[PDB]
Amino acid sequence: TRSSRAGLQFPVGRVHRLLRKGNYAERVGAGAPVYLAAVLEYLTAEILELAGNAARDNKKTRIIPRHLQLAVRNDEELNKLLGRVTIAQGGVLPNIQSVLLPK
Amino acid sequence: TRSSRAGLQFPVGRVHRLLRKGNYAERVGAGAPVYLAAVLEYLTAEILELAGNAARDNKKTRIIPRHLQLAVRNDEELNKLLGRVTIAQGGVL
Amino acid sequence: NIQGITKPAIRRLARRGGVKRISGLIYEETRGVLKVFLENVIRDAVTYTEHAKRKTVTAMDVVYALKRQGRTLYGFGG
Amino acid sequence: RDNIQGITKPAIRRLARRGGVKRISGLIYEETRGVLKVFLENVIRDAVTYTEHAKRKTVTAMDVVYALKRQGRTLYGFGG
Amino acid sequence: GEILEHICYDVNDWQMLEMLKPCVEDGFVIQDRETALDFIGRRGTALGI
Amino acid sequence: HRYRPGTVALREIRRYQKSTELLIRKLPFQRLVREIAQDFKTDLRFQSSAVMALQEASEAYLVALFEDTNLCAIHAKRVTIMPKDIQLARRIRGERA
Amino acid sequence: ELLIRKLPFQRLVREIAQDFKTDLRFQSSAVMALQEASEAYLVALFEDTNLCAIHAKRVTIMPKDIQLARRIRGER
Amino acid sequence: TRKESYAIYVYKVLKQVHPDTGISSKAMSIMNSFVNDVFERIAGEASRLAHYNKRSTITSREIQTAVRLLLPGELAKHAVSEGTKAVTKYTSA
Amino acid sequence: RKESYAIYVYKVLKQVHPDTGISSKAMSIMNSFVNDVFERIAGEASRLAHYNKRSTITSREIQTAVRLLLPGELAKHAVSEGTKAVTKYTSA
DNA sequence: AAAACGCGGGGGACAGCGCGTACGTGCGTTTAAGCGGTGCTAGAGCTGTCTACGACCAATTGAGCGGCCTCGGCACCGGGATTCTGAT
DNA sequence: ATCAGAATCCCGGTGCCGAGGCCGCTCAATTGGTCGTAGACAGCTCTAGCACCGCTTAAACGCACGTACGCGCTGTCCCCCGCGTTTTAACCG
Repeated sequence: TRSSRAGLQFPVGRVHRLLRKGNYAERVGAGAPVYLAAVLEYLTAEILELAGNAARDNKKTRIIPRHLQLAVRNDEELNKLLGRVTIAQGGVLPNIQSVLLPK
Repeated sequence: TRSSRAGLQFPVGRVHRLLRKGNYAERVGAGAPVYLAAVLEYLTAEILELAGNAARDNKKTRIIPRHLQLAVRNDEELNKLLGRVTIAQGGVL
Repeated sequence: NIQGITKPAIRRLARRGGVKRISGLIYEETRGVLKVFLENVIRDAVTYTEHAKRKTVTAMDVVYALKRQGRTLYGFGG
Repeated sequence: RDNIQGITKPAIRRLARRGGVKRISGLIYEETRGVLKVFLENVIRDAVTYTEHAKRKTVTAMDVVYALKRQGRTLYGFGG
Repeated sequence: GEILEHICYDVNDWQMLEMLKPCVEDGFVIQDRETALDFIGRRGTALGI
Repeated sequence: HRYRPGTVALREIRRYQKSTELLIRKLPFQRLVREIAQDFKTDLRFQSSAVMALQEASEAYLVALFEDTNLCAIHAKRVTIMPKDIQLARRIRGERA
Repeated sequence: ELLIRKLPFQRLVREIAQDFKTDLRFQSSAVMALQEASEAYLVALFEDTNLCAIHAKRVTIMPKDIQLARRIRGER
Repeated sequence: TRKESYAIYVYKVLKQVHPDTGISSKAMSIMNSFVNDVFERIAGEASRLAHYNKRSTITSREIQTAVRLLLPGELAKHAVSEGTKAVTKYTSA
Repeated sequence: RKESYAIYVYKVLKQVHPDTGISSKAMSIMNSFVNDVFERIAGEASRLAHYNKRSTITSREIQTAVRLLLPGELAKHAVSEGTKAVTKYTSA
C-alpha cells in the first residue's frame, strides 16, 4: 500500500485516481499524489485540531458544524483561506460593536 | 480550411487542437470547437463594434485603450461580463 | 406574496448580524436584495439541471451554482 | 528616502482625483502606501513563486498576469 | 429567385412555386457554387480532399 | 419593570450568535424559491436538500450583508441601519449589476 | 498616460521582491503590468473611499473611509 | 518562429465590422488576451460540467451550458443562436 | 456508488484526539473540504504545468501549488512533511 | 410557536449654528526623471542525445462500501440556583 | 447606594437516533513486466534589461496664506423599541 509505504494516513491510490479522472495533465508523476495526500492529511489534522479544542472549550465532546465554524473563523488565517467558503449550519463569531453597548 | 468552409472568421481547427492539448477531456466533439469559435467570433465582433463606435464618437480613426475600456465600461452588458477585469492603459469612465 | 420572508425574520437575521437597530424600510429593501440573490443562484442551478436533462435540482447542482458565484457551500456533498 | 515614499503625495492625489475624490486628508497618504505595499507583497510573492517553479531567474509579465488573475483581477495587454 | 425563374416561367402561375417550396426549403443547406460542387464531391466519395 | 430601549436588542443579538439553527422560516422559503424558479422554467422540480442548501446560502448572504450594513452605519456614526447603508454595502461589494 | 510614477514604482517593486528572493531580475513588461494593476486597484479603492465619505456626509476622504472600503472588500 | 496569437482573425473580423478602421500591435494584444481569457473560461466550464455529469467527452451542448452560465444575459441568447447556426451547418456537411 | 474520505478522517481524528468523534454532517462538511482543497491544489498544479509547457504534474508542481495556495503559517510545515513523505517513500 | 397590530415611550436623527484645525492653493525652488546614450553579460530560449520515468496490460489480493445492529451521548424538561438591571 | 423581577444558567433525569463497530464480498488495488517518449542534461547563439550618465525640464518639496468644511454641541420631533394582546401559518405525525 503506497499509503503505508509513504507513512501517510490518507489514500495515495485514491488521490492518484482523482488526479487521473480530473484530467489535470497528460501524465501524473509518481511522487505527486503522495505529496498531495500528505498536504490534504495535514490540513485535515489541523482543522480537526482546532475543532476538537473548540469542542473541549465548549465542554462538549463532539464535532458539530458550529465547532467547525469556530475552528475556521477564530484562526485569523483560516478565516480568510475559507473566507469565500460558507460552512453549513455554522453561526458567526460572537462579536458586537463597542459603540453598540449600553453606556 | 474548416474556418473558411464555416464562414466564421476564427480557426476551428486550431481551437480543436488546443482543446485536445489543454487536457480538457480525452476526446472532443466535432461541434464543440465550431460552437466555441462561433461564440468567440460573436463576442469579438460585439466588442470591436462598440470600440469602433466609441472611436467615432471621439472623432478618431484609431482604436486605443481608452476606446476599448470606455466601451466595456459604458456598456452594462460587457461591464457585468468583465467587471473584475482591468484593461491596460485604460482610463476611467 | 413577497411577504413570506417576514419582518421578524429579517429582524432576527440582522441581530445575528450584530445590528442593534433596524430602520423600517430595511425590511422591504432586504426582501428585494434577497430576490436578486435568489435569481442569481436559481439561474445557474436550473441551467445545471437542463444540462443533466433532469427536472429535479440536485444538491450537487446547488453547490455548483453557488461555487460559480464564488460562495462555496460545504456539507451538501462534494 | 526609502522608496515606499517614492510614491509621491501628488501621485496619490492624481489617483484620488481620477477615482472621484474631491479632497484628500493628510492621513490618507501613509495608508495608501500601506495598501499599495501589501498588494505588491502579494502579487510579487505569487510572481516569484511562478519563476522559482519555472527555474527562471527573471520575473516575467506572464507571471505577473497569472498572479493577478488568481488574485481576482485579470490584466489584459501583456498576454502571450 | 433565379432558380425559381428558371423553373417556373410564368410567375403568375403560383402552383409550380408552391410545389417547389419543399425543394428550396431543404436545399438551403448549400448556398455557394464551390460548396455545391463539393457536395456532389462528398457523394462522389472518390477518396478526395 | 419596563425595559429600556436597546438591552433586549443586545440580548437577541447574543442569543442569535450563540444559536446556529436556521432562522428564515422554512416553508415560506420553500414557496418563495418554488415561485422564483417557476419563472425560469415551467414544470420545474426541487428536493429538500436543494432547498435547504439555497436557504442556508441565503442566510449566509444576509448575515454577511448585515455585517457590512451595520459596520457602514457605525462608520457613519449611525447605530440604526438604513436602505442607503445596505445599498452602499452592496455597491462596494460589486453585486449591484 | 500613467500616473503612479515610473522609476519610484520600479524601485519599490525591486525591494519588495528582494525579500522574497535575491538576484531576482524583473522584466520591463512585468513592471508595466505591476504598475497598471496597482493603478487600477488604487483608483477603485479611492472610488470606494469617496463613496464612504459621501455616505458619511463628508467630501474629504479619511482613514476610516479607506479602512471601511477595505474591510468590506475582504482582503483585510 | 510560430507565435500563438489571434492576430489575423481579429483583423479579419475588424475589417468585416468596420472596414476602414485598423488595430495596432498593442490593441491586438489586448484583443488576443481577452479572447484567450474568455476561451479559457468557457473551456474550463465545459470540462468541469462534463466531469460533474461523469461524461468524458466535450461537445456543442457542453459549450451551450458553459456559454449560458458565463455570459450574463441579453447576449446569452445571441451567443447561443450564432453558435447553434454554426453547429447545425457543421453537422450537415 | 458513493466515494468519500470517511475512514481517513476517522483515522486522523482517532489518531490525534482519541476522545472525540465526527458526526455524519460534520463528516459531510469535511468531505467537501478535502474535495475542495484537492480540486484547488490540483487545478493550480494543472495550470502551472500548462504555463510551463509541462505534461506532468510532478511533486514539484504540487510543491508550487501548495506554497502558492496556503499563504502564511502554512506551507512551511506542510511542505516540510510533504517532502518528508516523498523522500522516505523513494527510500522505501 | 410564531406572526401581526397597537399603544406609549425613550432615545436618537436630523438639522442648524460656531469655531478652528486642516485643507487646497499659489510661489518658485530643488529634485529626479524620461528618454536618449554608453559598454556589459546573465541567462534566457532553443536544439539534440539518451536515460529513467511513467502509461497500459494481466494477475493477484486486501482495503472500502453498504448493510446491519448497539448503546453512548445529546437534546429535552422541570426545577433549582445565577445573574447582571433599572428604579427610586 | 439598594434589592426586586425577569432572563440566564447549573445540575441531572429520561428517550431517541445516529456513531461507530462489525461482517461480507466488490472492486480496484498492488506487483510484475514491457514499451514508448517526455524531460534532464549538455551545449550553443543571441536577447534584452541590468548598472549608470546626459540634459532638459516637468514635477515634487517646502513654505505661507485664506477659508470651506470637520467636528462638536444643542434642540426638536419623527420613528422606531418593547412589550401585551390577538390573529395566523405552520407544526410534523
